[PDB]
Amino acid sequence: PAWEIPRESIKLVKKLGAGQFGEVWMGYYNNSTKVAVKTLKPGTMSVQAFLEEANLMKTLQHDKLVRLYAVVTKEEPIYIITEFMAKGSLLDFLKSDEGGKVLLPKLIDFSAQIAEGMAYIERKNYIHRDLRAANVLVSESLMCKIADFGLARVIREGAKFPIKWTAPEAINFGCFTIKSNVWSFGILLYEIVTYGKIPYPGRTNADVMSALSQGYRMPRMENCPDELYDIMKMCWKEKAEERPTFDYLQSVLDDFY
Ligand SMILES: Nc1ncnc2c1ncn2[C@@H]1O[C@H](COP(=O)(O)OP(=O)(O)NP(=O)(O)O)[C@@H](O)[C@H]1O
Repeated sequence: PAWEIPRESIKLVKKLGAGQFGEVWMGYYNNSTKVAVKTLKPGTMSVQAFLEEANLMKTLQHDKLVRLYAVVTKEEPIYIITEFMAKGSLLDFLKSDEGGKVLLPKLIDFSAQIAEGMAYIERKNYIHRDLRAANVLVSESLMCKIADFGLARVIREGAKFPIKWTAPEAINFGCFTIKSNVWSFGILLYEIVTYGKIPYPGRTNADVMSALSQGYRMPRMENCPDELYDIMKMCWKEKAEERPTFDYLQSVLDDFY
């Protein structure tokens, strides 16, 4: 398309992450613009499967969603070039010394920002399926954007749904809808309020999907206001239909203060 750029017009500077499917690098699109470069380790994923994430992003363009800038697909090492987010994932940020110092007001902000990005995704008739703090990125101005549309569909090779973030009807019946993303959002609120703690501490994945089939919900966590817990408990309603829309969450969270 007009998304292709020559390999020469990007310089990779610092390595950010590893993984089985390739690497992520900080870089520059012809010197001028700071970018993130996702690298495919040839042989691992299919090239078509690796680019499905990019193909998806071509359609998904909103401020609270990491934007795609371009791709390099003509030559063996395939690149996905996206907007650089200075503070990394929300998970890592929340756990850093700096993030440990961010008070509850700005946590509700982060949370409301993601609800905004998700409200676009549901308005666009899409599902994300992989919504969690590790898949949300933070800019220098402390803006949150949704990332990682590897599992996002218009309503898989590699690819593992996040069991501990996935709605019970999605696990047990394979029923992924925007309402299952609302479930995931509730867990993402848990991650925010606890500064990046793992869901269901000390519970294996199997324990969790068994516990959920018995109506387990995480009890009110320390340093979480009734009102914020009621938002979580709203996302964790058994019947998917009875869970609120993202447009509602963005409203209720935004006026939280
Ligand atoms: N746009 C970006 N700006 C800055 N850092 C990023 C960006 N995208 C990814 N990273 C970092 O690179 C790492 C991997 O990113 P991610 O998009 O999760 O790749 P992945 O292979 O899909 N998932 P994982 O294997 O769990 O890291 C994370 O630790 C992020 O901190």
